[PDB]
Amino acid sequence: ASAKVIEVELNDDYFNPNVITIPINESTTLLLKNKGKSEHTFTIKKLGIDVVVESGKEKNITVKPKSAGTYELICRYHLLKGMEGKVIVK
Amino acid sequence: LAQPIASAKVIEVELNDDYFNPNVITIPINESTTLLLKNKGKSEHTFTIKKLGIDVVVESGKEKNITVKPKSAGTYELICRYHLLKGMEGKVIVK
Ligand SMILES: [Zn+2]
Ligand SMILES: [Zn+2]
Ligand SMILES: [Zn+2]
Ligand SMILES: [Zn+2]
Ligand SMILES: [Zn+2]
Repeated sequence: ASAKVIEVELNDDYFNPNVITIPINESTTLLLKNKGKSEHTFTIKKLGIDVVVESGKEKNITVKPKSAGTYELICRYHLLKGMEGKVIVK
Repeated sequence: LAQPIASAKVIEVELNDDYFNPNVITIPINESTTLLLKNKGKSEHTFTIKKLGIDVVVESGKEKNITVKPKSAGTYELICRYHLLKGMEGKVIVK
């Protein structure tokens, strides 16, 4: 099991990277860094993830997906401006 | 006590990406004013006046009414909680 923390930048108004891959049946720590001037969310509904991150702040979350597939990542505030991504569990 | 339906005056406030229009509104103390909040932007926004205990979230392309009856004169900060740092703020003057 990797000690690697997966880092995701939230900026105005996009995720970087906008595709991430995490291992099935393992705990992965994600470091969510909001480098933008707006509040953003990191939301993966089908994985039960919904995190709000203040501008200039970061949060760690731990995810342990049990089903392989490609899951929708969105920011709830900016979905219509293209702030979405794909989270691949394999 | 009875009055006709929708007697309170209505002030429209536009929420767009990322500003309020108008960004200064004046409302009478100890009277009810209705605020019609219209989100004309592509982002979710809030209409938040912390010192008046107001916090309304409006989804893109939607609208919401809120009626307020402030008890103290002053100038209150209006913000969008998501975009305050992008300049999305205003002033609510109660007099
Ligand atoms: Zn966002
Ligand atoms: Zn998608
Ligand atoms: Zn925004
Ligand atoms: Zn806003
Ligand atoms: Zn101000």
